[PDB]
Amino acid sequence: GPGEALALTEAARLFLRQERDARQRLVCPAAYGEPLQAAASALGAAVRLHLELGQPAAAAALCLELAAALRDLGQPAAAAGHFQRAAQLQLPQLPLAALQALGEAASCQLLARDYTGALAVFTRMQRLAREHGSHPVPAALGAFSDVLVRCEVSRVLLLLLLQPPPAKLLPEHAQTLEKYSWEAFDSESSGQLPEELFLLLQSLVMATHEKDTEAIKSLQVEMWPLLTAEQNHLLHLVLQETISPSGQGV
Amino acid sequence: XTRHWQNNWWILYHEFC
Amino acid sequence: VSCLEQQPRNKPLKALDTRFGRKLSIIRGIVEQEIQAMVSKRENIATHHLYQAWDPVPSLSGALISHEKLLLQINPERELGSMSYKLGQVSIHSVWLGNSITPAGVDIHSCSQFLLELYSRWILPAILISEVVRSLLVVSDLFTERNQFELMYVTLTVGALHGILYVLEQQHVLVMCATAFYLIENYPLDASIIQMCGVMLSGSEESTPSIIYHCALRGLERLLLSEQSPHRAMAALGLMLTCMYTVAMERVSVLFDRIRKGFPCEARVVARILPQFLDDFFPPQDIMNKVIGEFLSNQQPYPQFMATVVYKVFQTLHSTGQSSMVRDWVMLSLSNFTQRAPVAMATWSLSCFFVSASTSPWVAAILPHVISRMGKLEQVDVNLFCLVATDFYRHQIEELDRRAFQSVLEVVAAPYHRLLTCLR
Amino acid sequence: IVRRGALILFCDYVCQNLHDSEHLTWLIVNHIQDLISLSHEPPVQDFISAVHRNSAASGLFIQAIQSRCENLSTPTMLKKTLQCLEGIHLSQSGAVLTLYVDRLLCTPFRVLARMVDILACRRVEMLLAANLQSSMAQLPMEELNRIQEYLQSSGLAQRHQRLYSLLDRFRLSVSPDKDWYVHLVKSQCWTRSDSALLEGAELVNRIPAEDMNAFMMNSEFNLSLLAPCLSLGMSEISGGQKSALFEAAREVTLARVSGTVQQLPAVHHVFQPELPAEPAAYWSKLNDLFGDAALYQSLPTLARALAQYLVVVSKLPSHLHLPPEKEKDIVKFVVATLEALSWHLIHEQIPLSLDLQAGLDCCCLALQLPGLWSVVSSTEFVTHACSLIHCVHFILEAVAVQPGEQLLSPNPKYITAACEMVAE
Repeated sequence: GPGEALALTEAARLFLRQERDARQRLVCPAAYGEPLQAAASALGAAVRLHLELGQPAAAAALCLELAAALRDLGQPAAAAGHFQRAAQLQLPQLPLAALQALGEAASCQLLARDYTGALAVFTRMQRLAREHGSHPVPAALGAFSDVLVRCEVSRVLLLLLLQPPPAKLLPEHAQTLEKYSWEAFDSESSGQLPEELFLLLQSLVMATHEKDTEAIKSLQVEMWPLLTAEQNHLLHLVLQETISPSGQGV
Repeated sequence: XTRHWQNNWWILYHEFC
Repeated sequence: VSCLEQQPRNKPLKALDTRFGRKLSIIRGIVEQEIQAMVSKRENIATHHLYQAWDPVPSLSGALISHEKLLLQINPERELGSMSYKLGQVSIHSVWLGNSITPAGVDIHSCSQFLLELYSRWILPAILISEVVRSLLVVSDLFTERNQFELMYVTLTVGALHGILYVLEQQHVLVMCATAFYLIENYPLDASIIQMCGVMLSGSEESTPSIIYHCALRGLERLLLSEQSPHRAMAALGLMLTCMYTVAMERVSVLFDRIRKGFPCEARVVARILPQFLDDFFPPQDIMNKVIGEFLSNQQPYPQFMATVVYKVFQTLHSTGQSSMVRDWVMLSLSNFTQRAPVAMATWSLSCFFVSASTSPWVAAILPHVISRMGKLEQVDVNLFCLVATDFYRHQIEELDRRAFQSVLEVVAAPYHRLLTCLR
Repeated sequence: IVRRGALILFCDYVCQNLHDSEHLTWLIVNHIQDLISLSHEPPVQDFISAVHRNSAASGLFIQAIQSRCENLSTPTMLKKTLQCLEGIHLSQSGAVLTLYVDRLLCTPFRVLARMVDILACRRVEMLLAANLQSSMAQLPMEELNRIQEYLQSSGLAQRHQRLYSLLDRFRLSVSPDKDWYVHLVKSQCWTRSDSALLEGAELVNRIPAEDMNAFMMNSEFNLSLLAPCLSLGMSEISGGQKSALFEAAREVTLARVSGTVQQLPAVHHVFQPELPAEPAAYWSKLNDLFGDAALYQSLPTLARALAQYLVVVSKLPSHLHLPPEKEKDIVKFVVATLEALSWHLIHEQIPLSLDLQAGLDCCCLALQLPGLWSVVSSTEFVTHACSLIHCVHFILEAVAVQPGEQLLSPNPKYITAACEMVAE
């Protein structure tokens, strides 16, 4: 019967409370993850059970619980995988729930320093949010419009951090980066973004090409109140990589 | 007098300088 | 300040002491500093500074062993930069070695005499039994100098794998791979693993997790020594290099493609290693065509990284005594250099090329200033090219090639034009 | 709602009554900021389009913007100003171009500096297309010379060469050794430009070892290079070489860290954000120090160098350990940097992310070293330890805690406050 999934998720909540007691509440150095192996096994069984019952939206909820536990327990590279499993299980039936789960995957990739993985997930989000939430039946609906603003700002900062070469530089990236220039149009180009944030992102994409380091320092303090903490971290990484590059070893 | 370079869009190149 | 001691089950690799082991350690160590910076969990580093990796492995016969001496020595079932407790912290060989069994600042021996009595007095004469047996499993890592560790054995009522790994001396996949690599290295005499790990290392970015990828690859990379995404690519380069040092032009073409298709960080790493790889596997007459050709190619995103490679190759020739190629390949190539389309960029490529070719001190040293000004053509950018060309025109080149030099400059003068005011 | 609606309705009336002008001059002279702010409303857009069709009206509009440019400088308002100066009347071209160079271009908002450069270029092209009479009358000799002198005495002529060359188009109507290389590297490394620090470090590494100390200790040397110099020199030390660069950078870092600690008041009091300046003779000196931009930016720049030294000192040769005489001055400098960052939060805004990081890097590493720990854990540093606790708690809440929230949810008084702060 279906009540086996309730027994397995209540058992997993007990094991995850034991792991939270050991790793977060007591902060025991002697912990080695045996309660978490048990939690991942009971939620794995309940996920497969919900899938053979044809309840993929219920399986996705159990993927989100494990992903949240892994993130809270200091394993963000693992949590990103289960957040993407949840998004994949939700997407054909709940597109906005899938965008929530991809947003948590991208946050987990940024914690794991997996910047190219984060760039790909935000690009998938910006594609899906235009596909499912930006139609006349054109401007985005309010819930999807908030996802579009998140992706745009984050992708611009990730592209300024990573600076991909030709053919890694997708049409989706070239097209985003084209908007962050000006030439011939004054006598509304801000799109989904607040106009103050758009002018500072325009200025940042220009100051980074010019390597205008004192302009990037100026823009970083001006943008600080306007960004999320995750986005202020991304902007710090852009300024850091500009003053002292990676891959040089010295 | 700055432009984007043909072989890499993140490289600037110079015409009036 | 501190994390738990580790004493790995694996011993130092013998192959690293050889001629082809020392030069491997330099090149694979550059790739290691970068895999550590890109994917380490950094649990013992609070500060942002990228290249501060260390492992908690003390020397014994004391002071911590340097990370650059611990190449492939840390236990494969530990994810990179994870400093937390696991069932194999200290090897059976280290408790036999450090305490002479061979079958700090605190009285930890008395703490270990205690609990061996008190736990036995509860579990010998089930919740407490399970947590006390857990406590014995953990605290056995500080047992020294005794027959009384065999009190554990007499106190009778992942599975067995963190245990089989002692008897032979995602969590399931990690220890199961670690079991497989340790057998193949130490007990070879009493090929499917080497196949199926290659299958795991050729799944998608999602079907094989990053911590499963990096551990299995470092497992196979240890099996090759001893003669018995940007980060996923950087790890795969390590496996290629250890093979190259333990068809050669195919194995270099993939590196030049790594520079052309890679992110700037990934490309900058490959451009640091490429000079020594070329010297270790090719004669410089065969190098010189590819390295100039890939500085000039239109499928080259990173001229400023290539400008450091063709400096190592020219400075190697200019110091090994084959000083002919640092004129002959300059004169061969200066038609291609002068005729590239964007003028400030083409002039800047030649300023690098002549700086790299130079005779003297100082003009060999000025290269970071030239690499700084990439794409510019102000008064100082033309004036440097005039000076640097006048160094080459005096101290290198015979009148027939000196007329060839004049002829190729005249073919573009129609910043090149003001050379004709100082070449005469 | 009434303030804006009343102006919009009055613009609609003046636009229907353009046969007389007394109401048009009032609206411009008194409401220029509101006309610009509301320029997207149809009647105000039509009124802007009417001001574009009279020379005196466009002249009054430029004079009104010149008279409020210090409040139009915010990005949205500056964009709206430029949208209201595109299409302005042809006879006012020298006036609006004079506005564009005198008050704009200098803004850190690089998109608006490009917008105004393009509009400045479009106006010189209109002056080149017009007759010599009625173009030269809009900007004569001397006036054009003051524009070009300003563009060349600022950096603007080099940064906006299309404008500068259009103004010229209108106006017409051999290789020494060390003593050259040191001068060339001085040109890059004795100025406050952070654009090429790894290349600057490589260049100063090839100054010969005896001249490095004078080259670095000079007052014009870029302090941003000290952290790069320490980081580069550590690559030589970790290869088993002596590093003249690491040694020079170590002595200059410690000499500067010690030297700025002498500027501090002799007697130290706990930094408390809630209500400063009761002992006004102390706090007025801290305002004179921490408010001076030449002192304030020296601290996180030196803290970057100091943190780069303190993260390596555990794996250095014993010759390069912290001198025991410097251990008090390092603790004093670390405290003064956390205090300076806290003072910048109170009086200005968030410090620069790298500067917050530099101060917190030093604090973190100074508490990890057992010698520096022994200084700050001593009785005579009780007010310094209390400053560290107060500054860190203040920085944590100023970043993490919104107004109306708390950090947690479901024996002078400063010592007891320092206890409660560390416990939460």
